[PDB]
Amino acid sequence: QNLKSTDRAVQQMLDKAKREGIQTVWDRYEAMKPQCGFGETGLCCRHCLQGPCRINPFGDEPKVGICGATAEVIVARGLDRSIAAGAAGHSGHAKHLAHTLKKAVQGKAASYMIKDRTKLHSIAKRLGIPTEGQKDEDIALEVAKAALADFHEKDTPVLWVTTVLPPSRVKVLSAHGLIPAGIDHEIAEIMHRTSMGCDADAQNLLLGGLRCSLADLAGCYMGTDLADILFGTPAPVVTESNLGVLKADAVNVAVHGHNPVLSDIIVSVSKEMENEARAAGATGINVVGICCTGNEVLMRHGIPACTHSVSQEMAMITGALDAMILDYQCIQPSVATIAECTGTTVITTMEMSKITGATHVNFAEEAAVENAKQILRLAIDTFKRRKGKPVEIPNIKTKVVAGFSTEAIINALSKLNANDPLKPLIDNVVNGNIRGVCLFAGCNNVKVPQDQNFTTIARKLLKQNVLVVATGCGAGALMRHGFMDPANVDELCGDGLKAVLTAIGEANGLGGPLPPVLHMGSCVDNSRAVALVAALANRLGVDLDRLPVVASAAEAMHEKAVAIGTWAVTIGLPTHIGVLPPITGSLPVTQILTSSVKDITGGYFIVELDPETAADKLLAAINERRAGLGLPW
Amino acid sequence: QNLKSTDRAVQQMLDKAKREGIQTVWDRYEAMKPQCGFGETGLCCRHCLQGPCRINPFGDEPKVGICGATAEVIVARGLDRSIAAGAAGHSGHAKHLAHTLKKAVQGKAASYMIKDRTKLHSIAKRLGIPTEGQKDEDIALEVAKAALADFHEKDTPVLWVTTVLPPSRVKVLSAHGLIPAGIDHEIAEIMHRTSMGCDADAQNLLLGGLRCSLADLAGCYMGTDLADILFGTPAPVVTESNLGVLKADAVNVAVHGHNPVLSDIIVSVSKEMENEARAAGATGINVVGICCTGNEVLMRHGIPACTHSVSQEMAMITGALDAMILDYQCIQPSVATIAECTGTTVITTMEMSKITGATHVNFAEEAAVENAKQILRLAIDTFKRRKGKPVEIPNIKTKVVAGFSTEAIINALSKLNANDPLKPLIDNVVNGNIRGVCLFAGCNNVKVPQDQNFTTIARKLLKQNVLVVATGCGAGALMRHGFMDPANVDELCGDGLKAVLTAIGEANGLGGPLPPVLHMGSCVDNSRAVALVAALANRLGVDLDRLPVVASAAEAMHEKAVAIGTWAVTIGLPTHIGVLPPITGSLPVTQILTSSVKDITGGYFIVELDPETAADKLLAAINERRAGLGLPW
Ligand code: SF4
Ligand code: SF4
Ligand code: FES
Ligand code: FES
Ligand SMILES: [Fe+2]
Ligand SMILES: [Fe+2]
Ligand SMILES: [Fe+3]
Ligand SMILES: [Fe+3]
Ligand SMILES: [Fe+3]
Ligand SMILES: [Fe+3]
Ligand SMILES: [Fe+3]
Ligand SMILES: [Fe+3]
Ligand SMILES: [Fe+3]
Ligand SMILES: [Fe+3]
Ligand SMILES: [Fe+3]
Ligand SMILES: [Fe+3]
Ligand SMILES: [S]
Ligand SMILES: [S]
Ligand SMILES: [S]
Ligand SMILES: [S]
Repeated sequence: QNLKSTDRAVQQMLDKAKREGIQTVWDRYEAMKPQCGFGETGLCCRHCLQGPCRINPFGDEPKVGICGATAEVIVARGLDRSIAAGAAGHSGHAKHLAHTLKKAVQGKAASYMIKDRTKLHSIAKRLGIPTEGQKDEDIALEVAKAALADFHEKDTPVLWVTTVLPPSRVKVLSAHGLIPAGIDHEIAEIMHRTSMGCDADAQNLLLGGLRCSLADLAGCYMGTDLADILFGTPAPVVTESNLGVLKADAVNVAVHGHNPVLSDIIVSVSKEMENEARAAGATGINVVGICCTGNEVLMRHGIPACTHSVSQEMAMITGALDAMILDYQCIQPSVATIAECTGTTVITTMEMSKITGATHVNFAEEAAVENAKQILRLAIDTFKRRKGKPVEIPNIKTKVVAGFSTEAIINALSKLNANDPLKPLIDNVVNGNIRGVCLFAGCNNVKVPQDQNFTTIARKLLKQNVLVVATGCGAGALMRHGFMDPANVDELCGDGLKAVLTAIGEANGLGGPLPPVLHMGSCVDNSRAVALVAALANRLGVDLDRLPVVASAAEAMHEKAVAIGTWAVTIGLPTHIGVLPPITGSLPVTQILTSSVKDITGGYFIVELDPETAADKLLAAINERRAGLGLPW
Repeated sequence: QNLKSTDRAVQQMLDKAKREGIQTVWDRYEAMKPQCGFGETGLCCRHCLQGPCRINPFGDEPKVGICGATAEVIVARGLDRSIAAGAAGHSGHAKHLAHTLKKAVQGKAASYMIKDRTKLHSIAKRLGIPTEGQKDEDIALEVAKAALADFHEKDTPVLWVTTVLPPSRVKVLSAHGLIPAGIDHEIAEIMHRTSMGCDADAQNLLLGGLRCSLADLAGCYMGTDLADILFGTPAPVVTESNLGVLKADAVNVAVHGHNPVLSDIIVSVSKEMENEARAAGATGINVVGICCTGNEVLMRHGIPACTHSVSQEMAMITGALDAMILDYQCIQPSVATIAECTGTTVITTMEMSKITGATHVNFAEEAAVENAKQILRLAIDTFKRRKGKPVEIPNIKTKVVAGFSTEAIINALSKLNANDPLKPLIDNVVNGNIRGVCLFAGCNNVKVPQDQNFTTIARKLLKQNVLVVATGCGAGALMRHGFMDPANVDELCGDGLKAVLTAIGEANGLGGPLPPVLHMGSCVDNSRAVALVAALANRLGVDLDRLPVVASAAEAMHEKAVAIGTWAVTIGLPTHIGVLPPITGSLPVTQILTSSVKDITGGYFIVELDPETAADKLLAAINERRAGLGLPW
């Protein structure tokens, strides 16, 4: 089982699933091998009913699509559609939060409110919305209106791009025509240009993809901004992760998906129903997180994280998961059938994301509290049905310090330099105590033993004094393996990094260091890393493609991760991807994305499936940036 | 060669291509066989980097996707993405016309203007825009603003749906949640819900697809409305079709693609440059049409149609095509390489639709006349380069009467009943002289001998007194085979239909009948058929699912054709498709789309690859509607 997952709690549940005859994601993968090499390499097109068209990577015919589409065109069109799909998910999440904020301040959804007034005002100022002499509800209405306006063409480009990157970066992107005109506008233009008989030049197609990736970045940044207004900006918090956070004697409720609009309410309502849970024979309601919705409530409320991504079915296999409350994205639909075997009540809540066989509850912000109570009462009923049934919860969990929003990181740094908070970080980059910064992002992927790339690369970088930040299921992997526990700083961290983590932590009262890796939140919260990196660029007076900052989607899976990796490149970062994207069937496309894009945006992909080698390549990229700034390395 | 195309001019060019060693679409198809059966049946998914996933139609594993996605989910998600891609193309075309109209009336593009003031005012009235006491330029600015607003969420749904279908039809659709909220909004929501780990219920997915198909209908209707304002509403016109419309002694310029924003200008400017062409040794500039842009200028100006769809390369093979001027959609990118062998200058004009190896001219409405002259001078230079080179233009052409906009059809009917123009048509439906109405739409497809399904089905329906209307490359096929020549009425038409076509034609001064088939224009102009059918529904006081009206995408290819067929079903029509869409891998999906959707919208797909059988099934559908109205059949 260690060939499937490096997480020992997951291995234990894989053994239980095996002896119980419950098919898992790893079994479904095995049943799919050998997978189609045309699709793997990107050399398949189904964009019209003359297809499917495939192209042999090497050899004889077929060499070209039926309509004349070359391998370069087919590869670029497929990649573009994946970027647009990722943009559609992150920006759909953001759009749903914009409507929630609007309803809240119009008096239509009293369960929601402006919780972070400071963030509201700072966002308004960044957008150019006047605040002097205005009521908060009116400022927030204007912010929500501006958020919705960025989805379509108007007299300004997408402000959640142009107002969040330094002017010099916007200028570079504008010169290449890469600034998006509207989020949904770009998604639709991708779908058009990639349809049959339209765009058929690889460079033109890929420039379109870069622009659509910035629409994804805008959706990410808008989602973080709106969730922080509504639910609070994260600050440091201590909690736990892995399956051992489930409790046999409690009602265990997983919140799973991405948009916390309802699960933030689940968290507060669950505390009100504790006596109702006790009357049912439980100790209380134990809300736990899966995937990004779990990250959201972990960052804001310290809700413990049960599991992530590829191993999500294993929470059910314990027998103790009474409910799994779903919104959208990254939910294996297998959960609906597995629930028949495990007793879990799987509940969907969003109209556009249903699963055959799950119970649907039509969540509405206007009825959020009542919807939550209905859902939690189903979970309570399920707990009662398992009275006397043995469960197998692996007694495996790690300590997690998280909550490192960009505001929290700046505030922590300010304890070392109150009026120039970024300077202590830059000082330590310059003197070599911090070699550079690496953001781990993205998913797990069944093709890679779970977490093996994240942990292998992270260990090498930390020993070489890299400041490591993480989001989404990259944060999930690292938290489950102890990388967010300050007690592991001595084992994991180079001496220089250890010294910095210790100085900051002690200056913040912790009596110990910051953790080895800083959790910056959910996948939309990759935008927080952008805010941090853009703030460093501004403080130094250089563009992002001169900073010693890299990204790694070390185990990527979702179309969203493709979009994120693409915008990381577009804003100027060397960006590693540790699974093969469907590009290798076209050398010209691969060369653009890994080499000639450097001349456009200064960023570039690093495709490397071997994690030791990937770590070496990421260090080389960091060190090349250091040398370009005249620094030792 | 008759196994490839039933068009004799195409067969002649296929022989020339063969002996010259020029690879064609049919050769590329042969080189692709056998095609992948997983893709053919819809049982392939590449929506995440754990894929590709495939499912065996029958037999053993794989039976399910790696994430747990069933065959029903995979099939429905793929189909939804095709609908969204089609919507993105038609609505991108409409959006581009909306911006053109806005620029025209703001004084920013003097080559464009309000040409159809009556249509402008009628559209404004239908949208609720006041006209009394307003300048035309202000009414048109409001119409353009309303068009752009339908792309995003606002306080009203998509008006180019809700204002163009009868209230009873809107009510049915609203009750099922099918009215789109915004065109690009729905496209993006499709992309989100179909991404990994989101919507996973076939019925829910397909309802989303139906709603997105109505966003496509809105884009189609908006495109027709705006093109009619800008360029004139079609009226009956006489011209010719097929390769014989090329002239060796002229500069032959094909306009190819879909959006006539520039090619309508090409048409007028070409007439100004006739002396410049004569100074180069030509008789003049002979503008000819390919595909839908050709349909647009045929309908409005009688520009002869050279060829369509699958056979587009054959125009080049003549050796006499001096330029091919491209916008977007349905252009085989092979044209760029074939041009090296044939001498044709292939020119792209739209930023999001380039082809490696073609010359790009950056068309801007503000510079439309100058851009046109630059393009036409390249064509003139190319004509000069072929002085003394033999060409082979098949001496094959048909007479084409076209221009049957819905306004033109109503006006023609009004000569038989001035104040109740639809009544003569309804009278003849009731007495059986007109059995019903069939719209032929969509593309050719290399899998089907070119035009064989269109002509086989049309012949059977016409003998059975069906009024046949046609658009896009369905109109193209029928025009190239003589179905738009009134001289063929006696051979093709049943006695009842002949009597009606003759009465209308003679009442309109023609001294002869209307043609056997009425050309209603380009693919967006399928919206004109909707206008006609909705007007008949309103006049009869019934919904569209009670009318004896059917549609046939007899040789469909493009994602756009999937979207059109889906909205035809959604508005209530029995809708034949004569190529296999990628649905047969899921019986539950197939049953929804061909049977249980009847209970939702009253329409339904009829999948039938054999054209004789398809004609029988379409007649049965028409006759079932007749019986439901109490009529003999
Ligand atoms: S768009 Fe071209 S390559 Fe793709 S399926 Fe259609 S014919 Fe084949
Ligand atoms: S979304 Fe599911 S079915 Fe599709 S490729 Fe990914 S794992 Fe396979
Ligand atoms: S041929 Fe396998 S992905 Fe299309
Ligand atoms: S396996 Fe052939 S289309 Fe994917
Ligand atoms: Fe996520
Ligand atoms: Fe077309
Ligand atoms: Fe996840
Ligand atoms: Fe995910
Ligand atoms: Fe992910
Ligand atoms: Fe994730
Ligand atoms: Fe993610
Ligand atoms: Fe066409
Ligand atoms: Fe077409
Ligand atoms: Fe077509
Ligand atoms: Fe066509
Ligand atoms: Fe078409
Ligand atoms: S995700
Ligand atoms: S992701
Ligand atoms: S088309
Ligand atoms: S089409």
